[PDB]
Amino acid sequence: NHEMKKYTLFPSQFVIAAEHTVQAAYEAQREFGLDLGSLQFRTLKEYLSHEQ
Amino acid sequence: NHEMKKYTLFPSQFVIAAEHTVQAAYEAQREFGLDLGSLQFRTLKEYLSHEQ
Amino acid sequence: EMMSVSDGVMRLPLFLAMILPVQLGAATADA
Repeated sequence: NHEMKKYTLFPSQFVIAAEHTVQAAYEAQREFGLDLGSLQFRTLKEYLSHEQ
Repeated sequence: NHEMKKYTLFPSQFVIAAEHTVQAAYEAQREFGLDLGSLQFRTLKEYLSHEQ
Repeated sequence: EMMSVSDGVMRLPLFLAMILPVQLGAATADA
């Protein structure tokens, strides 16, 4: 014969953010050719995995 | 805003059966020319719906 | 509590249908 059992699971959440101003973005674009949005986005995406 | 609720349903069962011997079947066939098997089958099938 | 009988196997719910809020209105424009 045979028999059966059961189990369960559920997830959890996380959140992160970033900030900057317009003048800073324009200045750092004019000098060094950088872009703030991409930099901050990449840093956030990487840090999330690191913390996990 | 909005809200929610929930309900549930489930079915039931039913059984029936019939019997006869070979000698009786052949006796009926010979003396009256009627078929016991079909008779019993039809009676069962029709009674089920009637009772339902 | 064995699989050989109907009670051995467990059950799983099914999402049959959902009821939505009914339409609202009236009719008083004639006055």
